[PDB]
Amino acid sequence: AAVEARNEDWMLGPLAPRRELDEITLSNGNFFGSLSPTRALLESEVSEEERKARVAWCGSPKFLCIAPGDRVVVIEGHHKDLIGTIEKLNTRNMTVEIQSEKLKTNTTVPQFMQNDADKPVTQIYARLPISSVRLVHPLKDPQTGEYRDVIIRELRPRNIVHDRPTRTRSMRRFVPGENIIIPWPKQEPIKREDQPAD
Amino acid sequence: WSLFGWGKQKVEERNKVKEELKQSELARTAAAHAKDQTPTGISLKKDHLVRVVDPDPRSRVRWERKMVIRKLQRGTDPWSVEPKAERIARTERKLVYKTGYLPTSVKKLVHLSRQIRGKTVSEALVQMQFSKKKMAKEVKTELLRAEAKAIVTRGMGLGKAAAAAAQKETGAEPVKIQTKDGKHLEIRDPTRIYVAETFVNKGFTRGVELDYRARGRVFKMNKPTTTMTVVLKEEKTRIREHQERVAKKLRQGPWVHLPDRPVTSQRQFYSW
Amino acid sequence: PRRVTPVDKERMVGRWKVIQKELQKRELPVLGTGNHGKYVELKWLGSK
Amino acid sequence: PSQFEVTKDRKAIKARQSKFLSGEETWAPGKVNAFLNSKI
Amino acid sequence: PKKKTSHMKKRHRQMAGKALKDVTHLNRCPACGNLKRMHHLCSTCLGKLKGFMDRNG
Amino acid sequence: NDRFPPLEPLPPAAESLPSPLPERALTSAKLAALHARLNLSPKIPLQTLARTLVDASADENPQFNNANLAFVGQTLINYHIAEWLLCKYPRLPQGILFSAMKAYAGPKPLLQIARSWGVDTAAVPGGEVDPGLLQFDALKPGVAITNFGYKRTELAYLEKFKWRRGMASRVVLDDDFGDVVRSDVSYDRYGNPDTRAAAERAHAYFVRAVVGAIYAHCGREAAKAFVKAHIMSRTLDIAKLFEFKYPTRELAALCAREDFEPPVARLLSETGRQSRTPVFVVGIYSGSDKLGEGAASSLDHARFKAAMNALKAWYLYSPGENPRVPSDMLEEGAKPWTPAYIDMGEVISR
RNA sequence: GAUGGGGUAGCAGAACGUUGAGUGAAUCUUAGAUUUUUUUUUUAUAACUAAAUAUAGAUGAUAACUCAAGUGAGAAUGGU
RNA sequence: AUAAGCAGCUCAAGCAAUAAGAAAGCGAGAGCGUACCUUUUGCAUAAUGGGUCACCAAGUUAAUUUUAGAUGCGAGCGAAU
RNA sequence: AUGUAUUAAGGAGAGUAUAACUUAAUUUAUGUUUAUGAUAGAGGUUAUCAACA
Ligand SMILES: [Mg+2]
Ligand SMILES: [Mg+2]
Ligand SMILES: [Mg+2]
Ligand SMILES: [Mg+2]
Ligand SMILES: [Mg+2]
Ligand SMILES: [Mg+2]
Ligand SMILES: [Mg+2]
Ligand SMILES: [Mg+2]
Ligand SMILES: [Mg+2]
Ligand SMILES: [Mg+2]
Ligand SMILES: [Mg+2]
Ligand SMILES: [Mg+2]
Ligand SMILES: [Zn+2]
Repeated sequence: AAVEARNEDWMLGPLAPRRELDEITLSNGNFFGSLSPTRALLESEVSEEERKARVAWCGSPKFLCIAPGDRVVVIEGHHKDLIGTIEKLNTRNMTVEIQSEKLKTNTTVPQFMQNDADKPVTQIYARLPISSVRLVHPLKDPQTGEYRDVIIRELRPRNIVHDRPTRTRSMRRFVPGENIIIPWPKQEPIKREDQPAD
Repeated sequence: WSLFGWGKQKVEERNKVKEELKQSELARTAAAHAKDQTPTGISLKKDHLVRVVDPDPRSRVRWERKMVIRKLQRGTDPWSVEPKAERIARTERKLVYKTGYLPTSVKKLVHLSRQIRGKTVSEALVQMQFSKKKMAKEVKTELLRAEAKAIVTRGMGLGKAAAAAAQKETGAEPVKIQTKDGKHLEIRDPTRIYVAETFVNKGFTRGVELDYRARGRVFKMNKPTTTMTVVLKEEKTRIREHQERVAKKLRQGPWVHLPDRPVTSQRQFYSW
Repeated sequence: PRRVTPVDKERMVGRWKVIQKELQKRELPVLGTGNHGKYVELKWLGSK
Repeated sequence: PSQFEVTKDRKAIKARQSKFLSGEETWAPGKVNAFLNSKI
Repeated sequence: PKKKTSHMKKRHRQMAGKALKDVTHLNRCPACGNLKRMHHLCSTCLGKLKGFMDRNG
Repeated sequence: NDRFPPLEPLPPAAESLPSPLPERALTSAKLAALHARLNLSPKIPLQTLARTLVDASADENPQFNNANLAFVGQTLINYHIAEWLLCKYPRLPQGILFSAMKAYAGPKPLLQIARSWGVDTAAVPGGEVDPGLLQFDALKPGVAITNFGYKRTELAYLEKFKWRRGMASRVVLDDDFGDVVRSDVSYDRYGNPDTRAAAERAHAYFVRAVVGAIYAHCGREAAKAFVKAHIMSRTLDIAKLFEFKYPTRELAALCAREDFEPPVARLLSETGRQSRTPVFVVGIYSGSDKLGEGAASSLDHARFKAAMNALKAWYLYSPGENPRVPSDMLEEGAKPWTPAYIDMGEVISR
């Protein structure tokens, strides 16, 4: 459609149509310039071979060296070089949410979850795969002595130790080649409560 | 958010999807930014559209580079002229509308398309309202939908008020033309929308019905669906096309009594 | 000694120097594809 | 097509149709159909 | 049939004089002004008057 | 870049110059081919043939351009074509004489001659283009070649209020064809009726400059031979340049001037009278001599056609197909000159 | 100033094309490889020129020579 | 829309490019021409087969026994050590 | 298709965390190595973020 729209605008000029005011496309049900919730959230289940590729730069799907709270930088798409903080991380599809205003995109809301008075289209933060982002961490420059932000291209796990009684796991992450152990981000543990039925 | 993956979740997961839409509605909220959204909630900011309106900038940039070079090769040519098609696209409005799938056949709907062919939208709508055909009700509905997209998206039929003042106040004579079929018309509003082209197309098979016949024979009957495509234009097109047919007839020269018809056979001698 | 490309032909006729200013004025690439990157809409969805 | 329940997109195009015809709004060409660097 | 009918001869049989005739016997209702058929009642005013004579009589 | 080194080496200041340098003409294969395609004498170097392709619109310097070369060649072309028409058709009316000249040495034919030579144009002039291309800028009409006409004091009224302009004065005031005198950049556009006139003008100045180059290097006889080979060799039917108004009165005035008997139209043959396509063959006699004849589908038209053919026969009188020209006496070793026939002038009638 | 020139059954010679393979870890490709179209030229079952449309850097295409065949369809009341 | 075409071939008026340059195509009119295959002494045959289009669909492989050409060795050849 | 290695009784019905399989349908333990692996965090359903034996 973008191939047909670019040509139409080039030929018509002052008669360029107002496509934003047209009806939805029945082939998919989306408005103009609007994505689908499945495509804006990337809720599609991918192959297990694809999951291993999305985190090839940050270890393995079961040994993941990126956590929510890390500042990453986009390296693909229109919003390249955009730096943001991770809010949530989905390990099923290996996607990540960066609540940045520039990453918002129009989305067609389905009607089974919308009142007759609400607007059909809305703007929501778009998810990205982990392969399209890289970690941004400040490292101390040894010769100058000042701290500047750098982009980490690769991460690997280190000092892995399991606890069979508790079925827990604690390890560290470092940058290969330079061997710089990067601390984990401050994560808040889930709040466990005692219910009356317990 | 799928229709089926919406009830198999907990209210905890479902309430967070409602909270996400709530914070999104608050962020969207006098006139400077009010123009950045449509009545349907589509944000007209480049950042929110670039992923759908400009999905492949690597190719659009190279395609534009092609059209720019093609335009300078014509600007440096002293003998270049704007092609006829490129001149009509930027001067004459047009809407190509394809209807939905109607429960009928091509042999049946072809006759309703040929009826509204060449007529104005107002004339065609009146003929569909008083037609004994069952699809005439569908054609009328689809023709009203097409006229709505022609007015909102293309800007057609938006000079009626300015037309009447131009002629009725001035007291001038409107334009008189003659269509390709020879029908004479007197156009007072050059923006009036009319059915320029119309054709029917075959669609997917509605269903299959088994015809059980004598001697234990069974035949499959196909229930058809068909679509109609209408091209709506303004009367400016019929005026231009008429002025061209007139100029072509005036360019063919007059009839002469003694024409200099050529002798086609060549022989290496004189026969007279 | 090498292949004669469309660019060389424009340079011979003199049109190339006019094409550079226009493409540069419109911020379009001259002899390249730019800094935009390849299509990713299908890659991000998991296309193979 | 006569029996399709008119959705919110259809109700929005009918409202604008009355605005352009009445004269409340003056039609203008699109500006977000495609993001061209030429802007022509 | 001995042979398959060609495209020319089947189009003749389908189109020559089989065009749908436009209805030109139309006029306006004297009570509302809507388009109706000549010598016929207005379907809009009929139902409305048919219902008006049902409530108050 | 490293993979695409430049094909023709050029200094960085090349694009800044309006036209390529003279020495560059010695490395262009288009020039060398054009020089041989025209069988030019080796006395004309390539640096000179290159200067004939630079229009004043591409290089404003008095040198490096066509201005002066084209003026000399125009004077030779117009002169050799003028004396040639007055010796082949000494009775041509002045208006028909102007069109005959414009039909041979005008911008239209010279454009066809330049294209007959295989001369391609450059998109935009500059010091980077091939010296073998015709360089000019059709966007600048502020360039005009010097001529021998003057600007009429009533030119403003000639064009606005349709004032009258006579023929006798066009020989002194107007140009050689009877036309009055004095009648960053963006290439995102299309052609124009002005760019076509600027392009057609550039091709004409080139053909003229080639003749001026031959005259400067070879001499006078070489220039006449070139004009006589590429221009006078063309074919033109002058009878098709005639448009008569009341030809029956002009023929009556002709017979009265020459003292011939009054012209009488006579029906030589006819068939189909009272039909849709008759044929009346009318012949106009002055006494017993048949002057002209015309066949048309009407009695009046056949009489007018017969008078027109009688006037053409008078105006298209030719002493010979290849007559002697007064220019032949300049060539030493020529026979004595015999006086040519000088006509009185075209007939002026009501 | 060489000689010869219809052709069924049938015999013989010389080639083209299709698919895969070797040279090939080769050659070329946003300065546009590839694009079932159109077009142009060349004694031409074939290739080539150019145009239009889209946009790939190799799971792409490819000359030449050679190797091997599930290799060439208007005809089987053939099959789908 | 005055006409009795296996719809092709020979001859060919005319129409056809808003413009310098550039005519593909359609074609009035005249003439020649009774599809294809199979099978037959012989088929436009009113003998056989096919509604159209696309795809699938038929001298191959093995062993054995020969011939021609090419080529290795040579009263020896080949195989194997 | 052939070859190599290993092995020497096969199916169905119904049910079940719809990768997880038998009304226990996701049992409970041991040892070793864990990024120089193998080939100093968060996470018990917001689960099974560990492979081998
Ligand atoms: Mg822990
Ligand atoms: Mg039965
Ligand atoms: Mg013979
Ligand atoms: Mg033979
Ligand atoms: Mg192609
Ligand atoms: Mg068959
Ligand atoms: Mg007739
Ligand atoms: Mg028969
Ligand atoms: Mg038969
Ligand atoms: Mg049959
Ligand atoms: Mg096959
Ligand atoms: Mg076969
Ligand atoms: Zn009524």
